[PDB]
Amino acid sequence: QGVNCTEVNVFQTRAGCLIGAEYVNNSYECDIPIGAGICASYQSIIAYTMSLGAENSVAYSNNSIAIP
Amino acid sequence: TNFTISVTTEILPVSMTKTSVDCTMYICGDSTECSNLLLQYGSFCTQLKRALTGIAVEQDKNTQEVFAQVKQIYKTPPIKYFGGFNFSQILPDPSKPSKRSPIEDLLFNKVTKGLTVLPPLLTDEMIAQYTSALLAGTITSGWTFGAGPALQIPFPMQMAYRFNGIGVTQNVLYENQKLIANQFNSAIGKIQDSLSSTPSALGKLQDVVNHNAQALNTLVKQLSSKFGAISSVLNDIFSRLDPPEAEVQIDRLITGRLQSLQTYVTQQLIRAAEIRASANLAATKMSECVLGQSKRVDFCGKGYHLMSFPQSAPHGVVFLHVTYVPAQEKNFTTAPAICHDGKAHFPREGVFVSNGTHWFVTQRNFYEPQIITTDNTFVSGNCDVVIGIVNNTVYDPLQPELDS
Amino acid sequence: KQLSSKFGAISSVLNDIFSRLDPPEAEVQIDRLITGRLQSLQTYVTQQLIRAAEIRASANLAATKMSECVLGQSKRVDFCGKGYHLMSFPQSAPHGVVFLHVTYVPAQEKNFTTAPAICHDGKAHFPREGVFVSNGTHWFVTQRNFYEPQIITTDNTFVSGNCDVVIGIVNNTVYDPLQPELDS
Ligand SMILES: *[C@@H]1O[C@H](CO)[C@@H](O[C@@H]2O[C@H](CO)[C@@H](O)[C@H](O)[C@H]2NC(C)=O)[C@H](O)[C@H]1NC(C)=O
Ligand SMILES: *[C@@H]1O[C@H](CO)[C@@H](O[C@@H]2O[C@H](CO)[C@@H](O)[C@H](O)[C@H]2NC(C)=O)[C@H](O)[C@H]1NC(C)=O
Ligand SMILES: *[C@@H]1O[C@H](CO)[C@@H](O[C@@H]2O[C@H](CO)[C@@H](O)[C@H](O)[C@H]2NC(C)=O)[C@H](O)[C@H]1NC(C)=O
Ligand SMILES: *[C@@H]1O[C@H](CO)[C@@H](O[C@@H]2O[C@H](CO)[C@@H](O)[C@H](O)[C@H]2NC(C)=O)[C@H](O)[C@H]1NC(C)=O
Ligand SMILES: *[C@@H]1O[C@H](CO)[C@@H](O[C@@H]2O[C@H](CO)[C@@H](O)[C@H](O)[C@H]2NC(C)=O)[C@H](O)[C@H]1NC(C)=O
Ligand SMILES: *[C@@H]1O[C@H](CO)[C@@H](O[C@@H]2O[C@H](CO)[C@@H](O)[C@H](O)[C@H]2NC(C)=O)[C@H](O)[C@H]1NC(C)=O
Ligand SMILES: *[C@@H]1O[C@H](CO)[C@@H](O)[C@H](O)[C@H]1NC(C)=O
Ligand SMILES: *[C@@H]1O[C@H](CO)[C@@H](O)[C@H](O)[C@H]1NC(C)=O
Ligand SMILES: *[C@@H]1O[C@H](CO)[C@@H](O)[C@H](O)[C@H]1NC(C)=O
Ligand SMILES: *[C@@H]1O[C@H](CO)[C@@H](O)[C@H](O)[C@H]1NC(C)=O
Ligand SMILES: *[C@@H]1O[C@H](CO)[C@@H](O)[C@H](O)[C@H]1NC(C)=O
Repeated sequence: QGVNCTEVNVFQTRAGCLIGAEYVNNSYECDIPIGAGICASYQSIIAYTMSLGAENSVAYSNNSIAIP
Repeated sequence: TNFTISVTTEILPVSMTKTSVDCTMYICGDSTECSNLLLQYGSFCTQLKRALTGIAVEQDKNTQEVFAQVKQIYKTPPIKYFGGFNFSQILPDPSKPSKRSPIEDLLFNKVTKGLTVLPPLLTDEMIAQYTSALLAGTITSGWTFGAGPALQIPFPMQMAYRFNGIGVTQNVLYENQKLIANQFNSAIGKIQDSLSSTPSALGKLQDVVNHNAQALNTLVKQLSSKFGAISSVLNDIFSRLDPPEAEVQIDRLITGRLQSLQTYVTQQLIRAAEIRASANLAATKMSECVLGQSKRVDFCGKGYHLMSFPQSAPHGVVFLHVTYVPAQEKNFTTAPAICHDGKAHFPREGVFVSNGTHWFVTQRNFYEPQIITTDNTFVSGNCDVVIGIVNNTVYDPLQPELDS
Repeated sequence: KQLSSKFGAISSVLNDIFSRLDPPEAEVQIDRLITGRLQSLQTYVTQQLIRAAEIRASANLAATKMSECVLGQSKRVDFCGKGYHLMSFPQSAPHGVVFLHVTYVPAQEKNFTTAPAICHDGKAHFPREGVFVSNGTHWFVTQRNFYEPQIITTDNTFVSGNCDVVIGIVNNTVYDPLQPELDS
């Protein structure tokens, strides 16, 4: 935490670099929080960005209504 | 007889900066004899580490709960048309690299040895995305996204629903939709000017940050205290004083540092309790008068509340409450009921008013004269048991149909 | 574990200090031991008081929720349950309380066309509690939480002004049973 590992699977984050876990471009549900917008989980262990949720863009119109 | 749209600013802190403190680094540092000596004190450092991990996880929990109220991210339509209403100040700016609306940008600009600061899990970007999704949900779905799947609804229909919820009929909306939109835009501009011109509007977050900085600075400065010893330096005492008593002197120094650290931890825990209480209050306000209409009076806005727009803030949240305020009152003469044909007529939802020679029924929040009829009135008993009743005839909406 | 801490002394047992060391400074050693244990007890008591404040706040919140949406119906949104709250079941738990909330969740939405009002005979008609819904050819009225279409009738609509001031209004007739009941 707060220590640069270049002067003491490498993925440098704002809090610090992670050794032993590979970064994945795809994002899934987070399990073990870490900080600075990144966290790691077990699936081997991988790290990914935050997953806010499934994208759902509603079609907004001036004359459209959705009655349940 | 008239109404105005006013925007009020409410600021509630959410969390502070996460801090981690190490006892063996803050007290003495790189002394092996100090490390050997502190093991005889028990597990006080373990208790401190547990307390700081607890405060960090509580800060993370409340900052996750106060913002991630929905699991679906909604996006605004590309067409920025809402029946004349303007939302460019609250909607995020695509030109900004951080995808932040200028209100949040102004709010961010107005806020300025073992110890370390943990970066928050919920940083600025996803907090801004959550606020944008909440704004899209409350501008395109109303309260439907907060009670299930998002349902499309026009903005004037949502305004009519909110006016019916607070107790205003839909007739005054379509006749003054342009006036309402202009008043809302003027109120948004005025509150933006007031926010930009008043540096004391963000006082709560400012004093929270100042208190945290002062506490950290005082904790740092407390290391250079004598604490009854000859000097605040450890190595000169170790290499100059006879160890037999030098052990007593260093024990007094480290126990004074431990007392200062325990006081700092207690103050941080009390501040964390206050912050958790404020965050719970903000979460209740978000549940009440952000994701839906709230019937509470003077809870999250002065006057008849309509809706609230959450805005991202550094270590806090700012709400833009929009309220309904009546104005331009006029004097009228009222009666408890109307005695017609030996029967008393009581209004179902209105009130009988008189301008001096004629009587009319009007809404409880707006002036709109209507002819007293049988559809909006009910008959219960005669007109002599009541006190203060007057004389008036009741027009029958059915009689002229069969009169001819 | 606090009883096992020497606190800088030579032993963790006060009897050993009393029977092992000279009393003139064994008094000071015992004073140091008891003041260290007193400080540990003070720290534990402060932690207990902080936990008591947190538990009191949680219990007050639980009592407020039980007075809100257990003894009656609550109109608050997402206060004690996701969705339109209906009622709840209070249950007993060890050192806690569990509520089995029952809520109303709308589902299976359908796309429809809506209008702000209906202009009939030069007058604007607004729904009293529903909304105007069109399925493609005819206009109906239903509630905002369910799909129960009905014929446009003056019983559930009120007239306030003309249709020349409103925006986005459509043309449709308004059914009234007075004409068929008086035709015969
Ligand atoms: C209710 O108040 C609003 C403003 O508070 C009035 O709107 C103004 O109307 C005058 C002339 O009618 C215009 O010159 C102003 O520019 C309007 N102001 C705004 C902000 O639009 C409105 O007329 C009032 N209604 C009644 C019935 O008196
Ligand atoms: C909504 O308000 C914004 C500003 O609050 C308006 O943007 C202004 O538009 C005028 C005319 O194009 C420009 O001269 C200003 O410089 C703009 N201001 C800013 C801050 O960019 C906007 O026109 C309003 N209406 C809509 C539909 O967005
Ligand atoms: C009270 O309001 C009523 C309703 O507007 C007024 O009655 C109208 O008055 C105007 C002129 O004052 C006449 O041209 C209309 O013919 C009246 N309407 C009806 C149905 O007769 C009444 O005058 C008002 N009273 C006062 C004292 O101002
Ligand atoms: C409203 O009208 C009723 C009857 O039309 C009034 O009742 C009468 O009042 C007069 C004097 O005010 C009495 O002499 C009658 O005996 C009353 N008749 C009955 C059947 O009660 C009533 O007083 C009127 N209200 C007001 C305020 O004057
Ligand atoms: C919209 O609803 C109306 C009434 O519910 C439908 O009209 C009926 O349609 C059925 C289906 O063929 C006919 O058997 C009835 O005779 C129709 N009734 C009337 C009064 O015309 C209409 O078809 C629906 N439109 C759509 C596009 O679904
Ligand atoms: C709704 O109906 C009204 C009348 O039933 C229409 O108003 C007429 O419009 C035509 C052409 O636009 C004019 O020639 C007439 O003079 C209008 N009559 C009146 C009394 O205004 C109106 O256009 C219709 N609207 C829609 C959208 O169909
Ligand atoms: C660590 O240092 C290297 C160069 O020494 C730098 O490129 C890198 O950005 C630093 N990492 C962090 C997280 O500051
Ligand atoms: C109504 O009348 C009272 C006294 O007659 C007066 O004090 C008040 O200002 C009046 N209200 C208005 C709106 O004129
Ligand atoms: C109002 O009060 C006055 C004096 O207290 C009284 O003369 C009058 O009858 C009262 N009117 C009503 C409608 O109660
Ligand atoms: C309604 O139509 C829009 C686009 O026209 C579509 O995105 C949406 O899924 C539709 N709703 C339903 C329930 O099918
Ligand atoms: C809705 O908007 C579209 C495009 O902005 C416009 O063509 C249409 O007339 C509008 N309808 C109503 C009822 O305002």
